[PDB]
Amino acid sequence: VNSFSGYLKLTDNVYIKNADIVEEAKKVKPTVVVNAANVYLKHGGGVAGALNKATNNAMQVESDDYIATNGPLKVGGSCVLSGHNLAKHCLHVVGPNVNKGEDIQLLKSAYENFNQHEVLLAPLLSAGIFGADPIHSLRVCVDTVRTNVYLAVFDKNLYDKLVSSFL
Ligand SMILES: O=C(O)C[C@@H](NC(=O)c1ncnc2[nH]ccc12)c1cccc(O)c1
Repeated sequence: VNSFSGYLKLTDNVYIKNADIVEEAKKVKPTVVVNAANVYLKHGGGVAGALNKATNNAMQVESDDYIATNGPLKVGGSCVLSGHNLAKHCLHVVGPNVNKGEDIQLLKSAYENFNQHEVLLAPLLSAGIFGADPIHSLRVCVDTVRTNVYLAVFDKNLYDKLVSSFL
């Protein structure tokens, strides 16, 4: 038993809610919150900008040190950093950004990172301003992640569309 509330069960291990991931994190304090990162960990907008703002820019400061030491992530890759005031850890996952011309085929690899964590609070990868088809991303999530994932979808109209179209 865990502390998430009001989530809709989709499969054996995936739950979904129309909510702000920052507020779900402030409430639950999950072991792992997933950020929809880019390879440079430059947290400008979307999930990343929102999470980073909620940490008072501490996420960005930590991320800049990570990049200075390790160099950029790979598209499809991830790193574990602090969750600051939002969670124990933040799993920064790079899904392909279609608006950058990146390969949507790498979405499955991005979701595979979730399998290294027993429970996660996460956004839908490559959705929103990342420019991919969100229905497709939800399909990839359910067909790839085997650990327990709680998805927080910000846009209400998107949430309603995803639920009503889910197979
Ligand atoms: O509309 C959606 O769910 C898709 C969208 N989500 C959010 O921007 C978002 N999700 C949950 N909590 C949030 N709090 C503040 C913003 C926010 C998104 C954007 C970029 C990358 C990505 O993978 C997903």
